[PDB]
Amino acid sequence: MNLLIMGLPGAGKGTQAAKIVEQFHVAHISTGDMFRAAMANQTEMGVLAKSYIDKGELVPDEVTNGIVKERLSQDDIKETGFLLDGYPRTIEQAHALDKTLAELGIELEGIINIEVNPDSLLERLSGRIIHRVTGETFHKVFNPPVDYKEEDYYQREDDKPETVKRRLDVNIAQGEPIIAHYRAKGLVHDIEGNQDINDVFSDIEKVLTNLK
Ligand SMILES: Nc1ncnc2c1ncn2[C@@H]1O[C@H](COP(=O)(O)OP(=O)(O)OP(=O)(O)OP(=O)(O)OP(=O)(O)OC[C@H]2O[C@@H](n3cnc4c(N)ncnc43)[C@H](O)[C@@H]2O)[C@@H](O)[C@H]1O
Ligand SMILES: [Mg+2]
Repeated sequence: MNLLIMGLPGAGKGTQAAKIVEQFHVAHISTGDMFRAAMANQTEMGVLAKSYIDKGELVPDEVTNGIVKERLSQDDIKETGFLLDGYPRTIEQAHALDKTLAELGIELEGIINIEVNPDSLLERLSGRIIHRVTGETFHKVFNPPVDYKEEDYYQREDDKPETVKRRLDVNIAQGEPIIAHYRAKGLVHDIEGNQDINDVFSDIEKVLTNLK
């Protein structure tokens, strides 16, 4: 399956993506994860990305398109399919992506658009805690771990309230035209994101199994 998963910050993309990958073995391509990995290893692009990410701003299109194109061009993608997560994030990236996918013969087959009340997002990101090794995300209220030990968790630097508030403003402005772009193509599946995590997934699982 050639898939995009989309949604505002905190809408549950990563949470759902982890469940999707566990069942379908599509390649999870998360620009967020790619940036944070680079940042942790202090690579050149990581140092660049940090500058934008810590302020809740978009990393420039040029670098972003490049790292996604690089991953999409690998030899596994055509056979296994992929799940693009957090990209495209501007209409410019959408246009760039579409041309690349057509060239590689891996055109999108579906968009999973997770719709969530934006009034819920500040609390979702404020209460987020992340397991170190896996990067599995939890929520101190809505999705807490069974036995919390501090050595296994941390908080994302961009989950500070002021950064979250900036991230929401930036992505609310860019988001609508991208959804419209793919809705026009008949590829969008709107998901009720205002449910329990497992209910959101069961909805997504039904959509994905009904593809092809
Ligand atoms: N293409 C691009 N172009 C330019 N720049 C780019 C870029 N891509 C990335 N960047 C840069 O990198 C930065 C970060 O990108 P990125 O990592 O992609 O941030 P994001 O897009 O905002 O996504 P998030 O990880 O913040 O939210 P999520 O939907 O995955 O939430 P989660 O599932 O963990 O869940 C959130 C929390 O809510 C909880 N939760 C999940 N589901 C539910 C539920 N159903 N009910 C209650 N709580 C829930 C979770 O437990 C968790 O605590 C960007 O700000 C940008 O600077
Ligand atoms: Mg995520």
